[PDB]
Amino acid sequence: SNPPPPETSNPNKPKRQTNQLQYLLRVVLKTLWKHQFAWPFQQPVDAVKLNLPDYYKIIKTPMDMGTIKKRLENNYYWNAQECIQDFNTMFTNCYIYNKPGDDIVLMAEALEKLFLQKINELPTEE
Ligand SMILES: CN1C[C@@H](c2ccc(S(=O)(=O)N3CCCCC3)cc2)CC1=O
Repeated sequence: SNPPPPETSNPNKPKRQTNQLQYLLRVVLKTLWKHQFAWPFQQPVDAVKLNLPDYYKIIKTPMDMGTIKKRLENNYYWNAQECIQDFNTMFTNCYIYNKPGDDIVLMAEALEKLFLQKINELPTEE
């Protein structure tokens, strides 16, 4: 079976609004979400529907952009680095589970190159 998705809200986790987190939602996530390669990454890997029975035997820290989007919308993150770490987990999982040269890996690599450009332009904390 699929595991439960990663937590996207938590009543005990403190909250704040920052210009860097707003940039991650309004610029970084927005750009990646609408990219033509985004769709396999817009929700948790459904190993049942995709017929990937070993996926969660190999990947123990799943992550996807649907989860990241909810975390940003729900004010789950305290700082930008927590969000950046989640994007990197998503990319790394893809590179670990799949083989170099697979189309899904090429898609992830393209999304990551775009992501790193946008993070290079992260605004300073106000
Ligand atoms: C992040 N993920 C998602 C999982 C997934 C696998 C295959 C398909 S696919 O067969 O639809 N297709 C493959 C070729 C490139 C476009 C998508 C979708 C999702 C695997 C993975 O590491």
